[PDB]
Amino acid sequence: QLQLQESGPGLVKPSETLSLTCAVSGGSISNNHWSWIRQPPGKGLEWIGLISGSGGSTDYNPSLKSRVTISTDTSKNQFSLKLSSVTAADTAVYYCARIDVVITSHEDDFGDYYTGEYYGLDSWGQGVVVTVSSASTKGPSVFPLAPSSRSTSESTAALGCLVKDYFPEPVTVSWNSGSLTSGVHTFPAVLQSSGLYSLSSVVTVPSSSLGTQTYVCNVNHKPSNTKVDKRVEI
Amino acid sequence: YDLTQARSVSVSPGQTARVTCGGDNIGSKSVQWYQQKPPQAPVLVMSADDERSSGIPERFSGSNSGNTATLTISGVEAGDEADYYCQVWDSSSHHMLFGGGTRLTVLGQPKAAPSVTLFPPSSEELQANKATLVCLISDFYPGAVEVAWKADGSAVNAGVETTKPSKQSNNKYAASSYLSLTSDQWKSHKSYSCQVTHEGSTVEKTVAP
Repeated sequence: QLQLQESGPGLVKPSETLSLTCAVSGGSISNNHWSWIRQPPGKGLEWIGLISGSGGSTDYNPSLKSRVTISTDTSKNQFSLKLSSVTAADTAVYYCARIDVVITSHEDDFGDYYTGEYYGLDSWGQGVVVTVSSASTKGPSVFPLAPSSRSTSESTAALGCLVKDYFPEPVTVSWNSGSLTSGVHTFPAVLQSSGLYSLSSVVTVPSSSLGTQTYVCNVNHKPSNTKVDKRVEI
Repeated sequence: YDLTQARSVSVSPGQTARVTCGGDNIGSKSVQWYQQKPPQAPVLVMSADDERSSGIPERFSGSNSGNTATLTISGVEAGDEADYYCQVWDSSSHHMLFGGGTRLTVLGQPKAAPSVTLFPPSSEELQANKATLVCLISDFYPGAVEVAWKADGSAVNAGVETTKPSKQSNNKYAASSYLSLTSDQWKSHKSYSCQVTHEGSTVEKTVAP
């Protein structure tokens, strides 16, 4: 099972270089072609470029001019992207993917020359949020959201974590190390006047479990290397 | 090269939906189709004009001829609501091109009033002299609400910030609103309330220091 995972700094300063890596598991880099795609917030998909795994032959989106480099690393089974001289126009979610290619022969003298036709992108990574900004990285403070007396008198109750005052996006939240998935709802972040984001995540659980079951929210903020498992006291 | 896609398409459940991808002689290129449910990643639906990816049901079919390629979804259901992109490879210049994407909405979704949960500040936050009230608003349709905060009955303004509605996985909408206050401010009123208005009806929740 081919699994791709993008990684790299989430905050890039204007005019600097964006560097992202795509770790490939469940298959070899050399046995496929690989591509980078990006998607600005609330906009459509845009192709960045592709590279032949064993071949190193590359093609780039012409409008990216000479700001774009794609590379491969066999010993780490990764491929990479470098985008130089970035601006706020490069803020976007960046995806890596496999691209399906079929090579066609055509006998010459001589002899035969090959031709390539490219088809669909699959095995997409989850994408990595990149923000181009002069603002500073800040990791969040995580506070408990405890249900009210009235709320715990109902048959179920929502408890949660407030992930407060971070930059840049994004933050992820799981509950009980991912063993708790049903009833979880993580809300999209709000951007405050302070320039920082906050989000909330809640899980609705049986009121009978309150004060006997342990609930922990696992908050990750990769840009600041923040990883906190916060016990929600009841 | 250019790929053209209407921004939206609406159809009723069970009906047939048609998403079009127009391009000068696109009929001579191989067309792929992607389905995306943000913030999830895109999923390849159709390749080479009309070959379904594994796990894509027969009611999705593709065609390509002349200056238009089409993705047809028959028997549309709620699970089909999503953005659809067409895509081609131009071998002449070696460039991959995407259409702007078409958002498909399934009509006839019943009106749903928001559920609202309001949280007071935590002890932890108050001992740092801050107080953030959190009002979480979920499961509403259509995707539009107005939120108003009150302190002991008198409108609050401000310290209030509210997200745009975002689509949940079940096709209803969610939003949240935050009231940021100082510990002192929070202790000065007997009651705070979050009032959410949707389609002419309101839902209110109250918290007290």
